[PDB]
Amino acid sequence: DIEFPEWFHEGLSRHQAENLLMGKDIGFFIIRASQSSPGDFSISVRHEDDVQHFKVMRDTKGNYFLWTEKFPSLNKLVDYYRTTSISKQKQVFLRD
Amino acid sequence: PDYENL
Repeated sequence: DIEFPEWFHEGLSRHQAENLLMGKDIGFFIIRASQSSPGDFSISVRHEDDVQHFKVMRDTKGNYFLWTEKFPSLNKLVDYYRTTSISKQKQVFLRD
Repeated sequence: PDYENL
Protein backbone atom coordinates (compact mmCIF):
# COMPACT_ATOMS: atom_id res chain seq x y z
CA ASP A 1 0.00 0.00 0.00
CA ILE A 2 2.80 2.20 -0.94
CA GLU A 3 1.70 4.76 -3.61
CA PHE A 4 2.90 8.29 -3.05
CA PRO A 5 0.44 11.11 -2.33
CA GLU A 6 -0.70 12.99 -5.45
CA TRP A 7 1.32 16.05 -4.31
CA PHE A 8 4.57 14.26 -3.64
CA HIS A 9 6.71 14.66 -6.76
CA GLU A 10 10.23 13.45 -5.96
CA GLY A 11 12.12 14.80 -8.92
CA LEU A 12 10.43 18.28 -9.30
CA SER A 13 12.79 21.20 -9.12
CA ARG A 14 12.41 24.36 -6.98
CA HIS A 15 11.73 26.36 -10.15
CA GLN A 16 9.22 23.75 -11.50
CA ALA A 17 7.55 23.76 -8.11
CA GLU A 18 7.08 27.58 -8.23
CA ASN A 19 5.77 27.53 -11.81
CA LEU A 20 3.21 24.73 -10.92
CA LEU A 21 1.91 26.23 -7.76
CA MET A 22 1.54 29.75 -9.25
CA GLY A 23 -1.35 28.17 -11.17
CA LYS A 24 -3.05 27.03 -7.93
CA ASP A 25 -4.62 28.98 -5.03
CA ILE A 26 -3.17 29.88 -1.65
CA GLY A 27 -2.23 26.91 0.54
CA PHE A 28 -1.75 24.41 -2.34
CA PHE A 29 1.51 22.66 -2.03
CA ILE A 30 3.90 19.97 -3.14
CA ILE A 31 6.73 17.99 -1.58
CA ARG A 32 9.91 17.28 -3.61
CA ALA A 33 13.33 15.88 -2.94
CA SER A 34 15.46 18.93 -2.17
CA GLN A 35 17.69 20.10 -5.11
CA SER A 36 20.24 22.31 -3.21
CA SER A 37 20.71 19.70 -0.47
CA PRO A 38 20.88 16.17 -1.68
CA GLY A 39 19.10 13.82 0.66
CA ASP A 40 16.79 16.54 2.08
CA PHE A 41 13.11 17.09 1.21
CA SER A 42 11.28 20.40 0.57
CA ILE A 43 7.57 21.64 0.75
CA SER A 44 6.77 24.36 -1.67
CA VAL A 45 3.66 26.19 -0.89
CA ARG A 46 1.60 28.74 -2.71
CA HIS A 47 1.40 31.99 -0.70
CA GLU A 48 -0.49 35.13 -1.82
CA ASP A 49 1.53 36.57 -4.50
CA ASP A 50 4.28 33.87 -4.66
CA VAL A 51 5.57 30.42 -3.71
CA GLN A 52 7.77 29.89 -0.59
CA HIS A 53 9.80 26.83 0.44
CA PHE A 54 10.36 24.97 3.66
CA LYS A 55 13.00 22.56 4.59
CA VAL A 56 11.87 19.24 6.11
CA MET A 57 13.88 18.77 9.33
CA ARG A 58 14.70 15.38 10.87
CA ASP A 59 16.08 13.98 14.06
CA THR A 60 17.82 10.72 14.99
CA LYS A 61 14.63 8.98 16.05
CA GLY A 62 13.31 9.76 12.54
CA ASN A 63 10.77 12.42 13.34
CA TYR A 64 9.80 15.05 10.87
CA PHE A 65 9.32 18.67 11.80
CA LEU A 66 9.50 22.26 10.21
CA TRP A 67 9.28 24.57 13.24
CA THR A 68 8.63 23.11 16.62
CA GLU A 69 6.15 20.24 16.83
CA LYS A 70 7.41 16.87 15.75
CA PHE A 71 5.70 14.15 13.68
CA PRO A 72 6.28 10.40 13.05
CA SER A 73 5.55 10.77 9.38
CA LEU A 74 5.52 13.29 6.51
CA ASN A 75 1.68 12.81 6.13
CA LYS A 76 1.03 13.67 9.86
CA LEU A 77 3.25 16.79 9.40
CA VAL A 78 1.07 17.70 6.42
CA ASP A 79 -2.14 17.22 8.21
CA TYR A 80 -1.15 19.38 11.14
CA TYR A 81 -0.31 22.26 8.86
CA ARG A 82 -3.86 22.08 7.50
CA THR A 83 -4.84 23.86 10.73
CA THR A 84 -1.80 25.48 12.12
CA SER A 85 -0.20 27.97 9.80
CA ILE A 86 2.85 26.64 7.97
CA SER A 87 4.06 30.35 7.56
CA LYS A 88 5.11 32.35 10.67
CA GLN A 89 4.79 35.60 8.75
CA LYS A 90 1.33 35.38 7.26
CA GLN A 91 -1.50 33.03 7.70
CA VAL A 92 -1.16 30.04 5.46
CA PHE A 93 -2.68 26.63 5.70
CA LEU A 94 -1.95 23.50 3.60
CA ARG A 95 -4.84 22.55 1.40
CA ASP A 96 -5.29 19.89 -1.35
CA PRO B 1 18.45 29.32 -2.06
CA ASP B 2 16.54 30.46 1.08
CA TYR B 3 13.96 28.40 3.14
CA GLU B 4 11.52 30.23 5.38
CA ASN B 5 12.28 27.98 8.51
CA LEU B 6 15.97 28.07 8.33
